[PDB]
Amino acid sequence: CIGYHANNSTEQVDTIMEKNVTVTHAQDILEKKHNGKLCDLDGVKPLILRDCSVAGWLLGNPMCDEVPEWSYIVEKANPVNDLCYPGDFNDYEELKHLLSRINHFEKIQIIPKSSWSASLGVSSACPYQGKSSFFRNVVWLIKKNSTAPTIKRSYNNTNQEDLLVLWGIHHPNDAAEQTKLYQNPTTYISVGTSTLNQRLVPRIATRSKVNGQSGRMEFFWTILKPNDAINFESNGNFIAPEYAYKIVKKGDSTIMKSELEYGNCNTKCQTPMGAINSSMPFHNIHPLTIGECPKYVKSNRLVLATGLRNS
Amino acid sequence: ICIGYHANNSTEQVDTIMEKNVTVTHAQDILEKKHNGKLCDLDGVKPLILRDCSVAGWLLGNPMCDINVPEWSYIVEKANPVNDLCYPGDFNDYEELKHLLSRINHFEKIQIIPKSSWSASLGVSSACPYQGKSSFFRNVVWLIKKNSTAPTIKRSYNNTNQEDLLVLWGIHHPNDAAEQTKLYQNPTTYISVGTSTLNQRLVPRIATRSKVNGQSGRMEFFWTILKPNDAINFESNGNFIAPEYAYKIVKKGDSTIMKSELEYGNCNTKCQTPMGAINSSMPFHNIHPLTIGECPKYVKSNRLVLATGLRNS
Amino acid sequence: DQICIGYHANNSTEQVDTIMEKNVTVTHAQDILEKKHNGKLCDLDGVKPLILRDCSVAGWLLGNPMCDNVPEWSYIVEKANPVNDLCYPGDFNDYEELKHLLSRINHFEKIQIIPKSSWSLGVSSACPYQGKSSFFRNVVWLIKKNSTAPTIKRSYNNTNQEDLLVLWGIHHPNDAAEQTKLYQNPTTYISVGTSTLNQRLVPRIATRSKVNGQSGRMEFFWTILKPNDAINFESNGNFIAPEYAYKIVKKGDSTIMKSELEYGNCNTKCQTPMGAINSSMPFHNIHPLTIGECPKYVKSNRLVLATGLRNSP
Amino acid sequence: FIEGGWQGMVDGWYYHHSNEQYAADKESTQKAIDGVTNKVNSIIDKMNTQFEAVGREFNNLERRIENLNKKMEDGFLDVWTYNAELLVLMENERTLDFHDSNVKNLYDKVRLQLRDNAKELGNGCFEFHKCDNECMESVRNGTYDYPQYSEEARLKREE
Amino acid sequence: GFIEGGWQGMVDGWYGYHHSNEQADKESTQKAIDGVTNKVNSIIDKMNTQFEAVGREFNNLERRIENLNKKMEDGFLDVWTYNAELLVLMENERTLDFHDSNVKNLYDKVRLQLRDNAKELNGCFHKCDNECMESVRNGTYDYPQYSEEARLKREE
Amino acid sequence: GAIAGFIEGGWQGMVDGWYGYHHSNEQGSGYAADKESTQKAIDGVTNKVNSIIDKMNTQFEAVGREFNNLERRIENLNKKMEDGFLDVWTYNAELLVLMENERTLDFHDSNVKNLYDKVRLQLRDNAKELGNGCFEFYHKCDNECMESVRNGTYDYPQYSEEARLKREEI
Ligand SMILES: *[C@@H]1O[C@H](CO)[C@@H](O[C@@H]2O[C@H](CO)[C@@H](O[C@@H]3O[C@H](CO)[C@@H](O)[C@H](O)[C@@H]3O)[C@H](O)[C@H]2NC(C)=O)[C@H](O)[C@H]1NC(C)=O
Ligand SMILES: *[C@@H]1O[C@H](CO)[C@@H](O[C@@H]2O[C@H](CO)[C@@H](O)[C@H](O)[C@H]2NC(C)=O)[C@H](O)[C@H]1NC(C)=O
Ligand SMILES: *[C@@H]1O[C@H](CO)[C@@H](O[C@@H]2O[C@H](CO)[C@@H](O)[C@H](O)[C@H]2NC(C)=O)[C@H](O)[C@H]1NC(C)=O
Ligand SMILES: *[C@@H]1O[C@H](CO)[C@@H](O[C@@H]2O[C@H](CO)[C@@H](O)[C@H](O)[C@H]2NC(C)=O)[C@H](O)[C@H]1NC(C)=O
Ligand SMILES: *[C@@H]1O[C@H](CO)[C@@H](O)[C@H](O)[C@H]1NC(C)=O
Ligand SMILES: *[C@@H]1O[C@H](CO)[C@@H](O)[C@H](O)[C@H]1NC(C)=O
Repeated sequence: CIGYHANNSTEQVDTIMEKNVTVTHAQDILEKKHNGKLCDLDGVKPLILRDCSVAGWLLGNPMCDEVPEWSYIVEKANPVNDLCYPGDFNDYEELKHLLSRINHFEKIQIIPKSSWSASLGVSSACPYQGKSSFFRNVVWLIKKNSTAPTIKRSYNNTNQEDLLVLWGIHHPNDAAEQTKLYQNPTTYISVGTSTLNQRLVPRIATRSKVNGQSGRMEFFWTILKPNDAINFESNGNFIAPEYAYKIVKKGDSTIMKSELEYGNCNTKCQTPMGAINSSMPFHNIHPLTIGECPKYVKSNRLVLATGLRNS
Repeated sequence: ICIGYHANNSTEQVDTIMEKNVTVTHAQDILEKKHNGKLCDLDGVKPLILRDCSVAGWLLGNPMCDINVPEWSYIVEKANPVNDLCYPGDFNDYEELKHLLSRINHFEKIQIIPKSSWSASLGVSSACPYQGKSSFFRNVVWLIKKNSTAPTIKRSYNNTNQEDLLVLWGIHHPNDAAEQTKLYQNPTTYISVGTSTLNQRLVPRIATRSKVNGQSGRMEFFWTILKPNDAINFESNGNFIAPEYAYKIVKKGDSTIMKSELEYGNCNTKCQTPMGAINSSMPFHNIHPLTIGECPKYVKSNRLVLATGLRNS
Repeated sequence: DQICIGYHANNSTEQVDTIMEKNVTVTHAQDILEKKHNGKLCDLDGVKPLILRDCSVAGWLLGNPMCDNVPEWSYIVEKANPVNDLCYPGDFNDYEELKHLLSRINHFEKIQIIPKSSWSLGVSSACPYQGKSSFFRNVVWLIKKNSTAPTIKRSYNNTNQEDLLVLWGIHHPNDAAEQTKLYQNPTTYISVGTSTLNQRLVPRIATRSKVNGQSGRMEFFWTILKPNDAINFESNGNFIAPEYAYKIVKKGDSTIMKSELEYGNCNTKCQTPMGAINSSMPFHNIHPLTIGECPKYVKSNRLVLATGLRNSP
Repeated sequence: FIEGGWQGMVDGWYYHHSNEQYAADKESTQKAIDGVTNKVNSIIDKMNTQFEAVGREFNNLERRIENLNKKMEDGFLDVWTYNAELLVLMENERTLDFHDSNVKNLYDKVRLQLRDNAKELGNGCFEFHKCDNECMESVRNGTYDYPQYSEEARLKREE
Repeated sequence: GFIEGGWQGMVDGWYGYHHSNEQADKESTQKAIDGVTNKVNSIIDKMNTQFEAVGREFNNLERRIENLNKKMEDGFLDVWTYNAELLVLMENERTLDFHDSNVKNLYDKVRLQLRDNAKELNGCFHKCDNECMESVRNGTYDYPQYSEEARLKREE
Repeated sequence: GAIAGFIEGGWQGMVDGWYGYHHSNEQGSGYAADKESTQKAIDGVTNKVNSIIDKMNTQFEAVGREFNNLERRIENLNKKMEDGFLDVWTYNAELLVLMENERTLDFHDSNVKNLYDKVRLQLRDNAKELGNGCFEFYHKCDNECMESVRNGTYDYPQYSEEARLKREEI
């Protein structure tokens, strides 16, 4: 006699012409398993913000605590500590994308608080030590001696790397609040760079209180080339920089939204439900992945028939 | 005993990766090619159709544009609507506003601040004639000065409704500096609109322009979505086009703006095409690229016939 | 007497791969993956490409003294880093949209609309022509004449049959001293008019870094003047005015190409920054950035079918 | 070897007997109809359809983004058109070769049934001993008994 | 086809012989394992090309681009699902037909060896011992040896 | 499965076509390829290569990087679909080659056995299945006799008695 193998096999596969078939041995090509925790991407730990936005951690929000390299960034769905003093960030998403993967990141003091001496400024909206405070990395310039003058200061990048500068303007609630803070009625901020040429003006408008504050503060940013110089000149609505960040950019990634927490591991593929360790060509874990991953498919079973049919 | 296979008087032909033109017993085409040439609903939801009006002309109270549809799946406007802004101007973030309104679960116009409380005097132009006698946009008010000066208008609307509320307002850009003093006494003017989200201050731009609808001056419009418990604050010196009506909005899905010249027919479909809807279980079609809804995949081919029976000679 | 049945066999070395068997020797095999290119830029459908050897689109569009006539092109090529961009530093508003619109042009013709004699004129050493400082050729730098800067009001009307592309700019001096020296009035405005366009530009006096020995800036703008529409200029005194325009006819679109190679009198259907492609094949692996009707880009080295039977030599 | 097929056979897709006294095989045809029904059904039902909206929503100063939406609409068209065309050509060959298979598998279902009790003529036909209409239902059933008619074949073969 | 059910008692390999005497074919089994293992690997390895991926980064006033990103993401999920599901359905049948051909070709590899020395009976075929059935497996079986022994018991 | 089967080797001396016969006669020994089967297969494989190339649709695309530094999110979006389409096309083409390479080599296996059965069914007991894909005639057969095995016009009852008698000689 001439025959073929047969065993007690329960795995079932499907044929383009047969609905339901039993088979000796079957192999699955659809990865359905994850480890449920974040890992490193190609051996690089990611930058995780527990309850902090990219703007809250970049600026000096006291709620967030004070790493030179990360493959990607994780922040919660809605971080509870964005801007303690309400406002908006200009080109915030392009800045986030720019910072999603950084090879070298280092905070540097460029123009200390000592050099700003118009006086500083503080609000109860940003509590640091139970007492009213402001952002750690930027300074709020308020008039001193009841006379606001012109503030002219410049910084020149002397480092071998690019550095990122942040600054902003304060939009007071009414015309009276400005004169109290900034004696000049009409006021400007002029920032100068070989690339950048902008001039900011406050916009007095009645607004609703956010975090007990009706005024707003709007931030801007540029990249200062290794031998260029940035020039500030303000009649007195200035939120001036005190710290900067040396940046070495070698690759790009994205910002990841996940409520998970870190586990000491490593992976080639990341998922907000946990990293993946698979060489298979397909998966149905999540669409939002970072790194080299299998292709996302909407299916439950992708099983081939390695052995002959058995009944 | 002989053994043979079937054969019938069939001229239907299919093609094969190694043979072409095979006369076959039975054939089935999986490429959809037929459409009913009329606008149908979407899963039981009617569409918002504008015969000769654009979204900007329909949203603002353009006198020519007509219609309280509380729910729609998508929006149809013809190729070049003839009723946009009766007074020439621009609409800020106009395309993003249209994409938002393409699918709205609930729509209801609300009066926020009436014309009586703004008694500055109301403004009217010949560019927006209602019935030969000149009028203006019916949903917004053109605030022109009264007597000798333009006293600062301070008006705010705290939203107390349960839904998100869409506000529209605008600024008038006069032709020359002489026209502004005539309409708004102050030469330097501003419009400040405040919101927990929005922080805006407008300044008119005086420039010599060509006549459009007999008008050299322009009017630029803006918009925000006022959150349920939020308040919007208006403070203007003149050049102000003030909101009289707003819209409560419930947002539950997205769609697109469709370009088609057809009109509505009492039918229902799962896939819509600017040349007519489709009722197909097929996996492929070749009608039109611009489709809305769950549709077969668009393919450039005329015949996609599988072979179901054995070949015939 | 005997009869034997067999198959062909020849001295063949070409191999193919089977989904179940690897490295199978074959009688005859054909390749369907294009790996060949000729290494020189060509035309697309016989229409030449606009090639700028050492100039950017803005440097060539404006009258850069360092930049060196073509009425029609299919696409544009520029080097990786042109050394003749803007001699006097500055920006170009909507520069990428302007480049994409000029990528494929049906008709292109420089036209004088408002000559130098009608407009006094300014020069800077950042734009050298022949040792002596010069300026952009297609635009005019308006400096104050007789120490007092008055208002300029000049309107040109498009009388040609095609759309024409107007260019203009504004000058941002370093400090308030350089303005008064060049432009007498302390506060300046520039207003440009069109049935579509309404803008009013105010210079930005700010301390900046030297670029080509220049801390000042010049920022350029552009619109498309519809056939019977006219453009109107009104400037306080920071004006960089157009002297030449460009009649354009827009019928197709391509992209801006980056390569260091030059032209040869050849033709092709598909273009590549490493050399054209003459292929009927369905796939290729030359370069991702392609222009034209091309095969699909594939990351592989071999796509060889088996045209003959398996051979054992 | 079976040329032209039987046009007088309408009972189904797949015996013909010239006896002294067409009946299609019910099992081999219905199992074939089940398969081809499953192929067309699996080709259609495996498609995944989602709600999508296409509208050309970008203005004249957003043409670069408009060109990007073009390149992907054009990319997906080229993918589906090439896949749908080649899938038909590949599966149509499989279907017709599958029918050549079912015809031959039935030819061997009868050939191995009656071995040295008949002669392979060459048109898909055999010539038997004698066999009646109730004997050929036994050939169709699969219930054909070899040892009953073995001696009659061994004797009429030496003639 | 003819050989029904297979053998539960065969553990040597996939294709094999059964001998009922008075006292598996690894060649066909080895070629089959190499062919199917190559099919699984190529379905996994020919798609090995993979690069970086990202998520979503568009604000509320950039929802048209967000919808464009949705169009391409949902478009590729539709392509990869339809290809993979059909690739599995198509290659599974070709795998089952591949086993049908191997068994019948192994049936003819024995059928061509002995012609009139035996009677075609279920895929089962003089006296033959345990050393005699090495010749059936190897492909090295001798026909003229037992020719007359069959010619004489055939006419009995 | 005949190529890897009983007809182990391919006749390296046959150039007329792909599939053919070889006759050993006292009058001569030579090859003669079956042009009917070869031309059906030569047209058959060419139909497959052409349909792979012709069913492709190309509609002109201009692929270039036109986004600046403050548009890197859109730049990454274009990258996702550029890289996504390279993955779709590379995988489909590589597997299409492998799948159709097998269907070509098995198309040659089937054409050989169908032609082997074409001769086997034609002459039944007038020859013996040797096992090499060859048949040895029970009767004598000259050069003109072997048109009929090639043509298909072979008369079995002509030489049957010569086969029935030269077989009982034992
Ligand atoms: C927009 O309109 C809403 C409706 O009035 C305003 O919300 C209300 O604000 C007042 C004062 O800020 C709240 O008053 C209080 O209730 C709490 C208990 O819940 C009590 O402790 C306080 O003494 C006071 O009586 C009121 O609850 C609140 N309503 C809601 C629904 O939150 C809102 O302030 C207006 N927005 C602005 C900025 O004008
Ligand atoms: C397949 O055969 C058909 C006819 O045998 C060819 O098509 C005809 O084409 C002409 C020109 O368009 C039409 O007028 C006829 O109506 C068509 N007849 C039919 C029945 O199709 C077709 O070109 C052939 N295909 C190939 C690839 O050769
Ligand atoms: C930024 O700082 C660098 C360092 O001094 C300045 O670069 C110098 O520029 C002068 C004149 O252009 C040269 O003579 C020096 O050789 C330069 N030094 C180096 C190290 O290159 C630069 O000018 C400063 N930038 C600005 C605009 O102030
Ligand atoms: C641009 O020039 C054209 C040609 O003079 C002007 O078009 C004409 O306007 C006059 C008076 O308004 C009419 O009598 C002509 O019939 C118009 N010609 C056409 C072809 O329509 C046009 O008005 C000028 N444009 C501007 C903005 O001044
Ligand atoms: C296949 O059979 C299993 C049990 O026999 C059942 O769960 C499943 O629904 C069947 N599939 C189909 C499509 O009938
Ligand atoms: C196939 O052949 C190529 C060269 O002939 C060689 O690189 C490769 O290693 C071979 N593969 C195997 C599995 O032998």
